[PDB]
Amino acid sequence: SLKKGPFVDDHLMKKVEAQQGAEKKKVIKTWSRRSTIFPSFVGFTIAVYDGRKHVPVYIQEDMVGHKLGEFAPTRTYR
Amino acid sequence: PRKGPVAKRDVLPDPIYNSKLVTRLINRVMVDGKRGIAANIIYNSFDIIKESTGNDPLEVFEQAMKNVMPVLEVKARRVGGSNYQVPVEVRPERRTTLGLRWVVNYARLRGEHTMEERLAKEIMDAANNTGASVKKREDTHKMADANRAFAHYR
Amino acid sequence: QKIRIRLKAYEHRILDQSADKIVETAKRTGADVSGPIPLPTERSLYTVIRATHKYKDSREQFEMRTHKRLIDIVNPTPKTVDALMKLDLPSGVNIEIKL
Amino acid sequence: AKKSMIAKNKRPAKHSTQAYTRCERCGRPHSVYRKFHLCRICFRELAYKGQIPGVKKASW
Amino acid sequence: GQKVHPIGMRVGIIRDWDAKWYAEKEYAEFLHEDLRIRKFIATKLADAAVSTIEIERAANRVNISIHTAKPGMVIGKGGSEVENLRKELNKLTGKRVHINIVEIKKPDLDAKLVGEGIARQLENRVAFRRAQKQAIQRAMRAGAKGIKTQVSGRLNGADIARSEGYSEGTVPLHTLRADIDYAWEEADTTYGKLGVKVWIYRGE
Amino acid sequence: QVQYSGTGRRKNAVARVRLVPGTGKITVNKKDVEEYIPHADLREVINQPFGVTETKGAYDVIVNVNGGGYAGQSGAIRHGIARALLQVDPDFRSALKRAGLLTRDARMVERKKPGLKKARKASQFSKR
RNA sequence: GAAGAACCUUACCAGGUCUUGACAUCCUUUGACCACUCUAGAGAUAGAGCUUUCCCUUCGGGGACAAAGUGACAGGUGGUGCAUGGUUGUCGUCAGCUCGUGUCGUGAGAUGUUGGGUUAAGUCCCGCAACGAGCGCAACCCUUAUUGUUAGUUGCCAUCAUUUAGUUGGGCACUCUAGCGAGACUGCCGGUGACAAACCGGAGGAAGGUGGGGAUGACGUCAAAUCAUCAUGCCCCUUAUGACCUGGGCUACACACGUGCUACAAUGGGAAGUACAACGAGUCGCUAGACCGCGAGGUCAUGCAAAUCUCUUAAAGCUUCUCUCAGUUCGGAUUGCAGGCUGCAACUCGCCUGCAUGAAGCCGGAAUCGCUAGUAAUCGCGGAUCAGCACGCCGCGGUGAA
Ligand SMILES: [Zn+2]
Repeated sequence: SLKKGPFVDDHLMKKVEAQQGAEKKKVIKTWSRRSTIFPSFVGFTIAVYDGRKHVPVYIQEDMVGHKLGEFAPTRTYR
Repeated sequence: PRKGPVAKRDVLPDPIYNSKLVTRLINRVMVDGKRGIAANIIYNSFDIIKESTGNDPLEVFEQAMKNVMPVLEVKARRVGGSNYQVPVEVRPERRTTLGLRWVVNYARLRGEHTMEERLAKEIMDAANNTGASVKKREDTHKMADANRAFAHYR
Repeated sequence: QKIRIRLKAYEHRILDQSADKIVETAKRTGADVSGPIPLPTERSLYTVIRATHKYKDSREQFEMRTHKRLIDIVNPTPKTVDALMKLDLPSGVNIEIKL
Repeated sequence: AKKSMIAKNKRPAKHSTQAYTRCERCGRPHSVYRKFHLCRICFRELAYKGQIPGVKKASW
Repeated sequence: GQKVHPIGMRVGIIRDWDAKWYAEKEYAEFLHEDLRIRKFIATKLADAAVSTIEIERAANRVNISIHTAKPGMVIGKGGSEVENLRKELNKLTGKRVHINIVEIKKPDLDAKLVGEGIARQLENRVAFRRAQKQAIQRAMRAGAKGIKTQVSGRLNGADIARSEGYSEGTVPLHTLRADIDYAWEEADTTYGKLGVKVWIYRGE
Repeated sequence: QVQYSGTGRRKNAVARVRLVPGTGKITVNKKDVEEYIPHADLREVINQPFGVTETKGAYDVIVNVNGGGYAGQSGAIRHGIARALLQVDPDFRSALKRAGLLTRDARMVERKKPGLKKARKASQFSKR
């Protein structure tokens, strides 16, 4: 029941709203699992926390179909 | 089992065809105890008998039991303790048991396409010296009197 | 009419002796009562394993028995109303009046 | 360790899907009745006590 | 360990439930309250050495009833013990409450108290042999038919476990019309955890 | 009016047999043996208390049986039939005793045990 | 074991902080507090707004603190099952094991407990220097196997009225519910059998020889297993083997193995229309009834605190055309698109509908297990904790052999 488009939680959503009005920084130390991606975020960078360390990784040009937690894996197979 | 001879646990007669070897074969073909579909293929098999070259359904089973009949019984058993196999006479309930068993053995896997083609044609075939009931009758007539004399004390 | 009661307790003794007491206080001061019609005694089971650390493969079961009754009174007298409004013991059978 | 965890259910929930259940006298979160507020084996021994009203061993 | 309580095999058959209740939809709160009050019984059990405590419920009067040999060790003398227990129990309950105290009948027979007494001799370095033998002596002086009594564990305050126990008379368990008494106590002064177990026979 | 008592009891299926001396009517809740029961609706299985003693009439029956599959509420009919033919005579009842169909077969499903998966079906056991 | 893992249930890994600490008997103004809102965050929270605010007065007292901070600390989910309890698996419902008294042997001990037949049965007799007794089997507990009294609502309709329909008048005539009953006890007869128990057979009896099942695990064997339910012996952390907050984790895979679920097809494959169960659960939950809706989805709302209403018309059934043995009109592993649901959100790590879809498999070698009858074998429903969740478990209910 998240069919109503955008979903970024509040004390991350105000941070990324402040990112929309300013120039694109990198690191946010947060859950990085819940906030979904939607096309007003093209080109940004928000740190994705795998569980070990946050991964400051750039938000791409064509990401809408998932959330932050696809960049950093949850298993890190090697 | 070990103690003594077990009680016999007999069968019940049909209401329509009024028989029990028939009823034991009804149970021998019946899978999951589903009677009604098996009942329809029973009446259809007797109607394939009765019309296609058929005089009577009791008569066709008597013609079967002419040619079906298990007559002997080899028995691979030791008392002294070695690979010993004795041909012995067949018990009368076991005779009917092996007869209906051969009927289901060759009517089950004859190889004809529709499910009661092979059933109805084999219960036609057992009446007149055909079917694997006759093949196993040849097996019974052949392998007996051969491996007897070493296990002759049984 | 305007008084009929359900009677919930456990075993054979409590429901029928308290039903005898209340029907006797009913038709002692009045009349108009049926019998304490029995009810099918609700039950649901329980399940506990037989170990302290391991062994799902050995359980132990439990049950519940709670018989129920039914007493109708059709348009009573005010003196069995006096028997109703003051006799409210024991609490094994439930103090319970309805429509 | 578990004293903070027993105190965890006494503290109010952060959102809806954080409310969990455990026993009262012990604190086992597995096999805990929501009707009895017991765990399994403590209900077992308290049934051998016969201090629980109702419940008896059954056999039919 | 494979034995089953005959007091659990015959509960609700020849004996009765503690919580003589019927509590539809408000059920486990009062029984965990029963657990709370059961934690509080150490004050009465200090002097009087009670055996059974039976609890019912009025509208608001929490009808509780105990059983012991000494009323003056649990009533005070005119209500000195009783009102202090009312206050300390009202702090547990916040409701009407009524204690009830009944004289015991042959305190020699009380299988909780027999195990309590032999554990009491085990608290202060008394040999188990003469203790359990004088237990069956006073059980013969209690008057019975057959008594088994078992102890298990680190006997003599020592190393790896022993378990032997005395037996006299005649005592079956297969009978359902028996009403045999049973109690597991501690056996612990400074070493781990042990206990005694008793099996008397008296007839139905 | 006239009506004759009868009821049946076997395998989660209770009957209401109600005989009048007639020609043969068998409609459970106004549903015939070919309306209620499907094609395996053997008359001699049902009317075998007629079919082996006092054969056959038949006689008209108001019948009301309910419960379980077709065979189970067919086997629970013969008690009311024996009550109705008993209201004719106990003279035929000695023949019923010698021909059976009176001793109620109590064979129900055996009770399962908590600890297995059926009443007797064990584990598909390995080598060990 | 874990009877329901997105944090949480997590014992583990990464970060941020306190280490009289979030968790214990006193220390201050006793405070009246925690409370609700603001900047921030991932928050422990730092700061704040707010006072968060005195609950008898016999001239006093103490009945109440939120940090604040102190030592006794306090907190251990760290280990030793080989210090342990308690509890549990196994031989195993196997059929045994002892005691008192009298006796034989110098003695340690033996005897009873012994030879026949007889049994689930160390069950019972006949012989026997033993006599007997106790713990054992069994019965006394439950359910089913027929039925009397007692009583009729929502159970159930009988002469009948109501009438689509037990619907409302009437009622307990069927059933039904539960108190007590009665009955089944080798009870009876006949035969075999020393006339001993036992067996064979029959009457009668609903049930015959422990009627079919469940409770019932004797002494002891296995240092079996459990310090993580509980808490103790001993050892140990005790600015951490104590903690709060954000994510992962037990579910990723180079392999081997177990228990299972479904196909490998014409007792089918599809279409159409035609019926019967029981245990439960349901008041903030079963949903009565209404529609859109291929469907996940919503629609306004009634009854239901329970023989009233639902889940629940049970499916497995009938009767009519189809395909003629085909990797297929069997089969759905399979991954993308469009949606939807509980949660607040479902890549991580839930469930469901449509779309793409027909892959393997055409009966499984060596090998083994289970089963002497409503059993095996097959098919539906109910339920345990359950924000949501089962091919799991515990039942019920149908069809029915060798
Ligand atoms: Zn518990």
